[PDB]
Amino acid sequence: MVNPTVFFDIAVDGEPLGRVSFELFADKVPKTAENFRALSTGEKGFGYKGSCFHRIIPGFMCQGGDFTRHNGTGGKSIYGEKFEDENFILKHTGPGILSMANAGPNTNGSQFFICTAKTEWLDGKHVVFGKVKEGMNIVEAMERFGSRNGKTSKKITIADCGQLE
Ligand SMILES: Nc1cccnc1N
Repeated sequence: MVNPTVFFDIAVDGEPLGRVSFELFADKVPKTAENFRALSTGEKGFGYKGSCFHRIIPGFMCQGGDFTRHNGTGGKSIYGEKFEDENFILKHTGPGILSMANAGPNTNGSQFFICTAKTEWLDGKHVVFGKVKEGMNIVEAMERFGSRNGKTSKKITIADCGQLE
């Protein structure tokens, strides 16, 4: 098995910005990796394409994936509304880490976050499942549209997404 690679093509108020790719750690967290992959291709009939990064805190993280309520209160996984914390093997070691957002134990859906700082206090409570492969520069440019309270000054969208070879 080769870990899958996913891409997001990011736009800022509709204007193309660049591409972020991610390695997904299917070898360590296959069930969590597979949910992100499938949401990124849209093969179940729903997913991330056209969704927004609704909360961006510079020096912390970029959060996205709420395609049902567009604001951090929604989303769903490919396995149902919620699924369990698969494992906490991987840690939040620094910028570029891809990890699941949640609302308590065993409440993973579709929302995720990209770290822009080390976030060690999240270790053992959010499932880490991937990392930025290319385009950390693009993540840094997104990040400049965020604010201390998370609200973005321009709309940051996933204009397109899918799986790379
Ligand atoms: N439903 C939900 C809400 C907040 C964060 N993650 C989630 N999956």
